[PDB]
Amino acid sequence: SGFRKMAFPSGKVEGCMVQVTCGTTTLNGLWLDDVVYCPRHVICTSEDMLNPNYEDLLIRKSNHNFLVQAGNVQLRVIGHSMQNCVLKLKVDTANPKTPKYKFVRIQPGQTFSVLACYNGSPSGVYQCAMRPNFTIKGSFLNGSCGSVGFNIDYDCVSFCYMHHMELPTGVHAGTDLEGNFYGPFVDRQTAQAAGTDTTITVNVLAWLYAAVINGDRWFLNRFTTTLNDFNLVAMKYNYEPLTQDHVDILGPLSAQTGIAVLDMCASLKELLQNGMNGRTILGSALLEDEFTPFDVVRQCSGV
Amino acid sequence: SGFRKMAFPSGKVEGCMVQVTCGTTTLNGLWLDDVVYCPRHVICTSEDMLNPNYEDLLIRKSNHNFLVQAGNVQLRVIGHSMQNCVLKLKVDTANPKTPKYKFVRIQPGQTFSVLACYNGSPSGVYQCAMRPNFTIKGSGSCGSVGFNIDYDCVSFCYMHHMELPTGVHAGTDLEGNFYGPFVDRQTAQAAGTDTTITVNVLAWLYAAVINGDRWFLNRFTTTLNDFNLVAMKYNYEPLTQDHVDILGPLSAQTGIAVLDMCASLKELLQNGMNGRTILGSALLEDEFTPFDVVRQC
Ligand SMILES: O=c1c(O)c(-c2cc(O)c(O)c(O)c2)oc2cc(O)ccc12
Ligand SMILES: O=c1c(O)c(-c2cc(O)c(O)c(O)c2)oc2cc(O)ccc12
Repeated sequence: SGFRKMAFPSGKVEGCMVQVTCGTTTLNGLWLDDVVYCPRHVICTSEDMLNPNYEDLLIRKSNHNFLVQAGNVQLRVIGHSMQNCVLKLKVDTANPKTPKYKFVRIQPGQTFSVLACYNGSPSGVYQCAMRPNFTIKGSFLNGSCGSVGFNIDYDCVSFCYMHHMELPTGVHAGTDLEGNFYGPFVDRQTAQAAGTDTTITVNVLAWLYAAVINGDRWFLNRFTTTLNDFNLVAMKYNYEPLTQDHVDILGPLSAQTGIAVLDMCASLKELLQNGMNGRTILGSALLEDEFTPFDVVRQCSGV
Repeated sequence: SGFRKMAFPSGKVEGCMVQVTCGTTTLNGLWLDDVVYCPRHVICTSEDMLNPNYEDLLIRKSNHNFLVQAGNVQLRVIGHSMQNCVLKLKVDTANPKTPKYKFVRIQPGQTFSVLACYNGSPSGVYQCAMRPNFTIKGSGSCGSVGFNIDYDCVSFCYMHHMELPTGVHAGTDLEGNFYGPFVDRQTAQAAGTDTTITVNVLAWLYAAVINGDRWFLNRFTTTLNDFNLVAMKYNYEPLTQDHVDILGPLSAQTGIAVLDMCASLKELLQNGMNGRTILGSALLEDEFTPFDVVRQC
């Protein structure tokens, strides 16, 4: 009963967080097996930030120029390598707390948990979505770079996000764990445009299904709609187009509530065109798009 | 920057969660030192739920009637005791993962993180407030615990026992005392009229200012009493001087008098937000304490 925006249990990731210092810059790194991963801008000074040449900057660094601390333990750096926008520090000790893990790149609209850390130490954990424009609206103070986002299958941690920077708009941008940025962003201190953001339609629909599961049925109409009529409305209201793939993954929720996806779309259409008139759904006067269909099913019997 | 409803890192609590089975009822337990804590209704059968006599029910149980499994291993129960509404199952093995910990009873309006578990295993973690009526709007789960973390010490403040017929959740501290007027019986039970946690809304408005959302601010002022008259009308907790005092550090960092923020909240209550949002929400948010805002900002 009830419905919460829940994050993954963070213990498997807490045991991987280390502190990485180079020059005067300190940030968070991810220690898995015998490799520590961190944003490459750890090698930049305040005078490099405008247009750094990372290859030239890295060439002036040696293994002993990187201090990696795991709790009260210094790790010995026995090698360094740059892969896209992340730095990989080879250390002489494998992490005894290495969970089973994968590196994954996620699609826009997918969700993950973020373990916000500061100089190697966890501060908190929260659940968020990769925006359609490849940014995230997180909580990252100065010193948070290197904090990672993740999902957990059962005992396996799929790392999907590493935080690099806050854009001038206040939203956050980062890479997968191979150093490839989500979206058009580069790790330089220049103004950079994020694309026009949209609402994740399939997530709103999943969350309306969650509302029905919890008794909030007031928004349900028996009006119906075609997929393409709905998408015309979605475009007007800056919602992501709804595809058959989205309809397919909403299947299990359609079955449980006995509500055809297109009937739920017609009810969402009414919400988009008429508003909520001061009523709420699952305690919100706004339409929530940070629950995937999987998240909703998962909360209804998880672990 | 940015502002999220963040939960505490849950690792120190994950290592304390075990599975407790008695009869045919299985639920979550908390394993600290050589004691496993769990709701006492684990000893009830489906025929006892309506009006159990827990002393009589426990008297018919022995140590071998409690199955405590920590991951892949059974723990040996070498004694049992009932303290108010929780069982303490003495075991022959101290939890090697016991964090530094305290048991704390919290006040209404204070916040904590919940590690929602099912039959001993974590499902997720979320941040919530103890409602003024002592219920919790949260999400096999009985025995999951709520907690705060100071630095390396876990203050356990909550254990989940039951869902009320309204769907809200109720539970105890770790000495087994219920928050609120509730009893661990399967009967209809009223929770009091809930109110909004005023001092938390004010803290969150400070967080909004810190993150750039200043649009609700005015130089219109108010007394503590003029404000509280408004607060009562909109089902808001009355604002005390203690509340004004703990909002001090936020007032000092932002340059906004507490009463100025109160007057700004007064206008929000009387006029609504008129379709505008604060920190991405169209409703006034009351699950951040002044401390929560300060530690996150
Ligand atoms: O937004 C940025 C940022 O937060 C940091 C950062 C993060 C940390 O955690 C640190 O410790 C630190 O020194 C710097 O570096 C950047 C470098 C760029 O080239 C562009 C943008 C950023
Ligand atoms: O709401 C209640 C509830 O959820 C459970 C419960 C929880 C679990 O996690 C279990 O595994 C389990 O068997 C039972 O027991 C109750 C017992 C009462 O006397 C009154 C209310 C509840």
